[PDB]
Amino acid sequence: IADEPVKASLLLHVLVAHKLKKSLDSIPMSKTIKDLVGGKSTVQNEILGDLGKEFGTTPEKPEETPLEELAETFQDTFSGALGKQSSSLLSRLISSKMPGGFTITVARKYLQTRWGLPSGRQDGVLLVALSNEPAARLGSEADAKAFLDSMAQKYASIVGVDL
Amino acid sequence: AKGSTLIVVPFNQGSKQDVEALIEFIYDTEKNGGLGWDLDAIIPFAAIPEQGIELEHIDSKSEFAHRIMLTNILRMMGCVKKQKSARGIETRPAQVI
Amino acid sequence: TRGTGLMSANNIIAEGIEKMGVRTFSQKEMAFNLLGLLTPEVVELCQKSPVMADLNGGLQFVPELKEFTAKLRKELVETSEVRKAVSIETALEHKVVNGNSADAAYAQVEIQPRANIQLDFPELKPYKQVKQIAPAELEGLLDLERVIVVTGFAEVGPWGSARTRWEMEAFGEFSLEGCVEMAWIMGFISYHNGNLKGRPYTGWVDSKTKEPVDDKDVKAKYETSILEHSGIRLIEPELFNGYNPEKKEMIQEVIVEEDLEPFEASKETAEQFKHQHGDKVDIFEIPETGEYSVKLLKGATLYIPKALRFDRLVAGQIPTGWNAKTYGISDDIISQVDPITLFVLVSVVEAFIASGITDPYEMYKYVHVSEVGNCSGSGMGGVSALRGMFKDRFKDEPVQNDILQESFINTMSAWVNMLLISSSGPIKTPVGACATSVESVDIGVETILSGKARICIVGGYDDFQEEGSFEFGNMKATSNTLEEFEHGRTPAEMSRPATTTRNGFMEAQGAGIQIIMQADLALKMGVPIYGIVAMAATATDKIGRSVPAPGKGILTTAREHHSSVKYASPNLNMKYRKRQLVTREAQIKDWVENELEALKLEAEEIPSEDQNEFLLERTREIHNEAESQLRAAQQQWGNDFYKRDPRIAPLRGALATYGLTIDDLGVASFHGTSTKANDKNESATINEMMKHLGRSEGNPVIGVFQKFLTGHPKGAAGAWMMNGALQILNSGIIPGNRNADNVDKILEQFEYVLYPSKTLKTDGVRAVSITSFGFGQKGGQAIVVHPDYLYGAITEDRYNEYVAKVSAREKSAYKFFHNGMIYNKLFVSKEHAPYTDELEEDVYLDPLARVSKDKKSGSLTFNSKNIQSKD
Amino acid sequence: GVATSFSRKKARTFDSSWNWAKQSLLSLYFEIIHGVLKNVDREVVSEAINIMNRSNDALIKFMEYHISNTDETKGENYQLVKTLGEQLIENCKQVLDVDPVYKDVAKPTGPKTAIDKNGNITYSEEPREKVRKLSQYVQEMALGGPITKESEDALDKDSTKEVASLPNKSTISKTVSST
Amino acid sequence: MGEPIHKIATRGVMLWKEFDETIFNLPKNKLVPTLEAKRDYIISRLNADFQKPWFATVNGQARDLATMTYEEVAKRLVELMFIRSTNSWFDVTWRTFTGDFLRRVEERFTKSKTLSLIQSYSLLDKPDEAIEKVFNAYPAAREQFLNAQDIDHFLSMCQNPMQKPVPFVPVLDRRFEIFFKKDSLWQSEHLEAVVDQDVQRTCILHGPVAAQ
Ligand SMILES: NC(=O)c1ccc[n+]([C@@H]2O[C@H](COP(=O)([O-])OP(=O)(O)OC[C@H]3O[C@@H](n4cnc5c(N)ncnc54)[C@H](OP(=O)(O)O)[C@@H]3O)[C@@H](O)[C@H]2O)c1
Ligand SMILES: *OP(=O)(O)OCC(C)(C)[C@@H](O)C(=O)NCCC(=O)NCCSC(=O)CC(C)=O
Repeated sequence: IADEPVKASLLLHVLVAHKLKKSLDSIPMSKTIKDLVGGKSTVQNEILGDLGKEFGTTPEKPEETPLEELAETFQDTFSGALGKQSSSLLSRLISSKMPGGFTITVARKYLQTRWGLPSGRQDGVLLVALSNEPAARLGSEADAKAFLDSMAQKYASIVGVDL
Repeated sequence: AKGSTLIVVPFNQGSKQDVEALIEFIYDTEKNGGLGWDLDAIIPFAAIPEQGIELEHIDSKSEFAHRIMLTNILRMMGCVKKQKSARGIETRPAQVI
Repeated sequence: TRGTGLMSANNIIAEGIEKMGVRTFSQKEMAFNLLGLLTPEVVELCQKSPVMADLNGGLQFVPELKEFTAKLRKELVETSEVRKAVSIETALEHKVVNGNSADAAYAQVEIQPRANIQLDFPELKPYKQVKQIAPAELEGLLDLERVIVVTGFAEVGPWGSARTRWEMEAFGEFSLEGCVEMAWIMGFISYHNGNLKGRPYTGWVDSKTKEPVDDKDVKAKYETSILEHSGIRLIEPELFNGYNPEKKEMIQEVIVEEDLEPFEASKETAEQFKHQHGDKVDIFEIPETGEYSVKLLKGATLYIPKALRFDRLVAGQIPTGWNAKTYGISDDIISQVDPITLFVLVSVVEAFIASGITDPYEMYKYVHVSEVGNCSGSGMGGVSALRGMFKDRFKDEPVQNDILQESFINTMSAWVNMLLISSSGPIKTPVGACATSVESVDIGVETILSGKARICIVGGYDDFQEEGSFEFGNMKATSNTLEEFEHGRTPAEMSRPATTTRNGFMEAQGAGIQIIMQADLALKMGVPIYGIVAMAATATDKIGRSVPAPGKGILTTAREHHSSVKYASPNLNMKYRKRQLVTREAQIKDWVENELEALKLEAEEIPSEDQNEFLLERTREIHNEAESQLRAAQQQWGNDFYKRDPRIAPLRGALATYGLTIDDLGVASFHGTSTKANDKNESATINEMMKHLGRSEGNPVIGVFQKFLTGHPKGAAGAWMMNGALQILNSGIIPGNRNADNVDKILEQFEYVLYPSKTLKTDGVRAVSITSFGFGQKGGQAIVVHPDYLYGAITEDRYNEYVAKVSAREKSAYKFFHNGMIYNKLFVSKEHAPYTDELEEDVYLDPLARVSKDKKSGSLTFNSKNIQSKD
Repeated sequence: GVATSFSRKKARTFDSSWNWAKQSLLSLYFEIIHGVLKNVDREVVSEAINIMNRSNDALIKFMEYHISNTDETKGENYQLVKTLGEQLIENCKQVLDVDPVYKDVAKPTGPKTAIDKNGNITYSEEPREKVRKLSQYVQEMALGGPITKESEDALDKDSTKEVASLPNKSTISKTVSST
Repeated sequence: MGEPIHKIATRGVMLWKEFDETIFNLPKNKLVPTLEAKRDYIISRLNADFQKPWFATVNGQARDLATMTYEEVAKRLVELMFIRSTNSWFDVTWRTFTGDFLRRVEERFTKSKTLSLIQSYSLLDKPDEAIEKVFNAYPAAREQFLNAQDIDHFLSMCQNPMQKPVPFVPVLDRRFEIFFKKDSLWQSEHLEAVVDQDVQRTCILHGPVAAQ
């Protein structure tokens, strides 16, 4: 289908959501990082460090700037490649949750064959997979493909695509 | 300064195997691919910041930091003692700050 | 202890805690106190019984420390948030009451820098400043037809051009101009001028998304992608015709055991299978279609592809996105030629621009077409075309029919002539492997001194391809990349000359080109002068059975006889030589007087109608022979005083020419491949040269190992080194070897060599040595002297005329450069020669034919009235 | 987190002080001539200490050549590098056979947290007022403070003179322990 | 639009007629070649005769924008658009043009983010002091020709529809008829804004029979 690089607005969302251990819809864009953390500067500084690692540069006041205004500030200098933080988080998701034999490349294959999603939109589905991390490792291959299906539908809903 | 030397080595103080291997390497002969040294001081200042972790929140990162900052300092001093004792070095104690 | 990992979060309250008379330490103070425990007294105390050192500063005596901490942090956050909220409210009250017209006279306008890329022509001092540095006697003493100058230079290599590479080499980061030039080179930005989403835009735009890009926003948006895709890096298969060193395709010959299932193939292809295999194949016509059934039988040879993992994964590749189209080369040229030819054409037009020559035919206003040489060469030439004709042709692939002619080393120089220069000058193509470029300069010099040419393009070029990469690994010349990974090294730090751990060279690709000419012609034309090529020499080594082994031949350039050195020879002393020249200038004058008298006596016997002709001819002949005799004396006492003298080294005399001592050779641009044999042998050669010529103890030459950044490009290596030497001469900045982690202990024995790891901004460099040590015993050296030494040999008026012509040409060059950059037309192929095919013979055979501006087409060409004319 | 990081092959040795001494000197020389370092900077005294700690016969001859060929008539800066150079040559001859010494001469710093009118919190390391040497810091530490109780130099005026004083082991009349 | 007009046969109108017969009556595929071949003649005529002189003219010498410095351009924009007699900018949109240009000069020649020295264009009501002030901060721009990106910007500013057309020809291209013939009528009432204050440049509408 049409290949799109992941938007900074989705990457930023997923990184915050995963760090706070909350769903993407539970995190509203309107609110600032400092509001969301809830007076815990440690977690604030952990998010800032992860965004600084991922996007390279940060704005001057990232604490008081709302998430939609950070996502727009990053998009000006954001390419579309995942980076050093997203890549490591996905590797830790896949290793820790997929059954012994299922690697990242098998997920990328399954998304290219079953759904036909190219590498740019695979990266997006994998980020939606990260945001809704399951509790315990998926026992079999069939419920692991059923999870990747549920994340493709979620990715397609949020971005606005038909599968 | 003159006569100084700086050896930089990758090292995880958290790993027991890195601790044992680093001390073997410092004490091993130059022939066997080590340094052929015998330490006069150890300054084990590794540490990770644990921040906003109360008693109820003590979990993996704390149990790991405690391994770095205590358990593997004791294991390092152990290793240095076992290397000095194997070579009969009874007159050159290594100062641990 | 303030500002550590563990305590940086508490810095804001540290001033508060000190108000309880607690002492908080800086990391320096706390280290000082801890180093006090390692003193012999405390060590002796520790050996008796354990020591407990309180370095608290009274922190233990703070009662309820967390309560005091929590208070101080709350009070500081509160004060912050109050003053921010009150300030915002007071600014909204002042804005409503007085309106939005009050903070429009208070608001100011912000100017963001646009990238203004400069051609960095040499800075010309006033005639009073340049007259001080040269000796007073140098004026009139040199023959300037026999002084070689570099008027222009350029490169195409892993860091882009010579402008970008120099920025990375010297500073280690790009400026705004650097970034924009790399962004343009790598095709990340194009220039747009016209309607863009209705709104009219004139500037840079992203090249894929056509979105506007401000010059300030380039670094933020592209620096990371420009650095990740430049310099020494993992081999990118897209750049090398799908070549992946992880999966390197070979073919195993197997004997077929069981008859393969017939396949359908054309009648021609089936007869070709039958000729090859003989009775081990059965070809049968299919009557239905007329195709043939080809069945391989038991025992037929077959070839099955297998892949090998190769261990050389890293190379100095030209930045990803580089495209000759970006520079203006057309698709018909790109299709036809081998990509090494494209690096050359770009380097040649970019070197003419640095010379301030936008139209090569301009040169034919000042010299005959037979006086513009191409003395430049390669190590292995068009290896893409060789791969075409040895391997791709074998596999019955589609290859062009003229692929042979693209492989020749001498073919790149031909395309420069056939597309840009259209000269009939000399064409001497050296093949020196890693020394090629220095052998090029030496030939280009000897060509210009012999008078066969007055301008040479010189330099070198080489490509990287699969086959070379492999065979350099089989010889173990190149670094094993898997071993470097085992040792922690990233790609950037794999090329590390003069280092303990150096273990083979990084292969690179690219071209470097200099335009050299006589100084007398450069001053006439008003081109910029970057340096004087004082000396250039090649040398073989000796008997031996190792072709790759470097040796000490080039030491011969410092060959000097020290049996009888009690009393200083007059010949080295410039006053003596100037006195003998003035003595001979007086005799040449008396010879012109005596020839004019003898012409007056001979003109009387000629009738009074033919007298005018005869006196014109014979006066011109006298003027010639007077200039010939003056220049021969200038040469004999200014340029060539030391050729016959066994007591003056070629290297000492080159410097002495311009009144420099051996101590005034400040920098040595070492070959410095990062091999064990090369870097020791080179240090040892330079050290022994300098020791023999009596270089003052405590004055080492400052080594410069440019190949830490670029990698070794073979052919091009010395061309790059020269370009760097010229950039050092004109800037005074000596780049350091940022990969020299630890200089090899063996190299301490060489007192006359210093190996810096960081950039020194000196107060000036007077001369630079360049050394190269090719495979096959090609040693080579060139000395290059700061161009301000030349300006002491000319008068104030001639200097000032020069300075005015160069200023004018630097402005036209800036114009041409920026217009070409944005409209992708720096390179403009010539359609036609400067002469029609009817004048071709007439121009070749008249040595005073010059081009002039054709009034209709506005383009320099030969006019039949300026050919075998009287004027 | 217990993943192995250590390998013997990854050890990087740094032992080439003989090269860096000469580079340190040449850097200082040119930084003075260009005016990046001034006669009132503690960076000149720090570089002097670090050069003296790498003194050998090769480094002395290197200084003798560069300093003795410096024209003291090209500028104030060239006169300053000539004067400082001749003093650093004397110091480097005196401490040729002496063991090298840890000797910090950096300005001691205290914490300073400021809130501006707009409410932005900025932490800096501001120089202390009483303590400007380490000798003065050792005195401050010896006296202690109220919470603990039970019941002449040329720094920042003439870097050349402070350099001249470097090799001379000051005799401590009475120790800080008596106070 | 090719509609006939009765104008007094001044030198500028007789040049307008010459160009209507030999340049503007040509098809578009043969217009640009003829403008490149006649260039030198055309510019000599515009400078001597017409009310819109060739912009790129530095003290009598016929240059091109490519071969003018940024000082040269600025001092020509003041010479053509600012009226010494009334000591004011003939149109405000001309002062904006000249300010926009002087800000571009700063953008091109500055090394870092700085404050514009032209804060409000209201400062250009002393144009010689504003110019000196800009070309003293950035004296490199006194000696460099126009960057080709600044030529394209300058010509893009010359075609702005929301300003009084520039009182000069900045280039010979496909748009030379529009440069030459646009806004040709105000000049006869405002000779203080014409080159030599010479009526003979201008276009004055008048009837042949009513002229009696
Ligand atoms: N029948 C007759 O005898 C007769 C005689 C004389 C004139 N006319 C007519 O009068 C009309 C205009 O006269 P013209 O000969 O001068 O033709 P013109 O050159 O096409 O018109 C003048 C143009 O200048 C622009 N302009 C001038 N000052 C401006 C400012 N301060 N701000 C914005 N734009 C400005 C306008 O552009 P924009 O419109 O794009 O803003 C306008 O279209 C024509 O249609 C013509 O036919 C007729
Ligand atoms: O989010 P924040 O408000 O910027 O951080 C608040 C604090 C400081 C409370 C947070 O980082 C935290 O919980 N830190 C841990 C407490 C602490 O600071 N411990 C210090 C460990 S180091 C140490 O104690 C050195 C010493 C004096 O021996």
